Amino acid sequence: RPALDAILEKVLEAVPFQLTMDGGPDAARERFRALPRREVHPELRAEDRIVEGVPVRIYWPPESSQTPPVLLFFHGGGWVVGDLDSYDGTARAHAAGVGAVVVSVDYRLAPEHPYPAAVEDVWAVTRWVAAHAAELGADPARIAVAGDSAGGNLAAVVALLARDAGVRLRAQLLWYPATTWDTSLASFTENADAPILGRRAVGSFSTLYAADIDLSDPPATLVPARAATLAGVAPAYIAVAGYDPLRDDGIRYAELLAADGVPAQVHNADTLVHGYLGYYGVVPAATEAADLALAALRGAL
Repeated sequence: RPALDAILEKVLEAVPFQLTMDGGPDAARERFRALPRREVHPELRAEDRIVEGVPVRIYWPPESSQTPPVLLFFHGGGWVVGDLDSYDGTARAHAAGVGAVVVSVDYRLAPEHPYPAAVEDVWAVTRWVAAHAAELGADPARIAVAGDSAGGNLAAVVALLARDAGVRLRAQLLWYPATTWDTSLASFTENADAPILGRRAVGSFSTLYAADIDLSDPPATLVPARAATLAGVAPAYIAVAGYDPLRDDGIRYAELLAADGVPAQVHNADTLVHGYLGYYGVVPAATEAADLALAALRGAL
C-alpha cells in the first residue's frame, strides 16, 4: 500500500537477488554466499565451537559490568542455503543490539538432510546452552531464541520444544518466519512475485525440506501453527515485511498465539521485503525496523 522503500529499490536494482532452486542446491548456495554484505560490529569477540556435534559460532557482546543473557540464533535460507559466514553480520547485530551472548547454529541442510534434521540440531544446541551457558559467561536464567525465514520456523518450533521439556525461554524473536503453511493467506497472492521471496520459492523450499510429510495433519515441529495449543511458549516479537509473501504468515501466527493467551508483538515494516536483515546498516529503513525488534528483545532480557 505504501511504496517499496526508495533506497531499498535502488539496492534491489543494483544487486537483484531472488531466492530460488534454479541450478540445484550448489548453485543456489553459491548465489546466496556471493551477495555483497556490509561487515557489522567487527570488534566483537567470536569463537568457533562444536556443541553436541552441531557446528556453532559464538559471539560476545561489548563487555560490561553485567553478565549478559544468551540468545540462540537460527539462520534462514529456505532450509537449504545459508551458513555461519553469510550470517556473521546478522549474528553480530543481534549481539550488540540485544547485549547478549549469541550462539549461531550451523544446522544440517536439505535436501541432503531433510526434516527433521534441522530441528534436531537447533534443539540439541538449545538444550546444551540452557544447561551450560555460564560456561560462556552468560546467565542461563535469561535465554531467548531468534531466527529469520526458515530459521524463524525453527525458532517458533524450538520454543514449543522448550516449553514441553522445561527449558525457560523469555522470548522468541521471529524475523519474517514460515510458521503456517497456509498459501491461502492474502500476502501470498498480493506478493507472489515480490523482490526477494516469491510464492514459487516458498513452495519449493518446503518440498525440499519436508517433501514426504502429509500436510493435512503435519507435526507441530514442521508447522508450529498446527500445534494442539500454543499456550505456555515464550512471548513473541514477530517482525514482518510488507512486500513479502510470508507477511500474513507471521501475522496469522501472532493471532494464533494471542488466542492461546500468549504475549505476542508483531511489527510490519510495510516498505521492506523478505529478508531485510540483509540490508542492516545498508538500507536505513531496514536498520530502523531491525533496531526496534532488537530493542524489545533487549528489554525482555
